[PDB]
Amino acid sequence: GMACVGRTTECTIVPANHFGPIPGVPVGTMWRFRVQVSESGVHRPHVAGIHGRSNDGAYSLVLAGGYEDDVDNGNYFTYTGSGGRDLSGNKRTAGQSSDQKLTNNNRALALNCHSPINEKGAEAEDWRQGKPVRVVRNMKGGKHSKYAPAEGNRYDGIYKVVKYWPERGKSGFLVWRYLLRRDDTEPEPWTREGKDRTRQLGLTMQYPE
DNA sequence: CACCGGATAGA
DNA sequence: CTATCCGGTGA
Repeated sequence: GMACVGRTTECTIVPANHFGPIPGVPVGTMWRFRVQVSESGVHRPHVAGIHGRSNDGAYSLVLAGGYEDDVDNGNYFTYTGSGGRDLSGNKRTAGQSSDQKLTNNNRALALNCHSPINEKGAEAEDWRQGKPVRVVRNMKGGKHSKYAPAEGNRYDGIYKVVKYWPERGKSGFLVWRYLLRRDDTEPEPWTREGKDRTRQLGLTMQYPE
């Protein structure tokens, strides 16, 4: 029975709208379930792929399979916006049935790219100067990405939005697409250096209390 | 494999 | 107060 559980605690360490790493939660951290990832402060939303405010930016996101148009390339990846979906019947997921829009989190994520928001898409010159995004990789990502962890969720660090643009997805409907490049001072956790570090810090899968 | 709570933002 | 939702089940 994790399908309906809520949080026990919460991150206060830093606020809901903190951009960047949660201090002393290092790259390689593991959580069995999404609720634990919320409690860490690394990705507050329970279910949603993106955490963001549409007038400020996106703080984090999760690569979980979920969306056929995501492409995961490790040190970079193309992420899909949310929405364009009929969730009637109190559903949480479905295949695309309408065009996505530059609103809400899709818009939030756009704001992270170092370039004025633009309805047709934009790219950053100094991408590194755009706002940071904490990236979490989940195991359901592994049907198609070889970077996804075997089990649960993993903090892989800060990436940044190099570019964003709209185009039709596999479904035929418009999707918002986001190129993210890693900008983190610490090794990727699927790397030997990262695996040593994970071990060297005693990181282990965090299961529910 | 139909559909539940809960966490958040935005109105 | 209401809409959204890359989860996670019991079966």
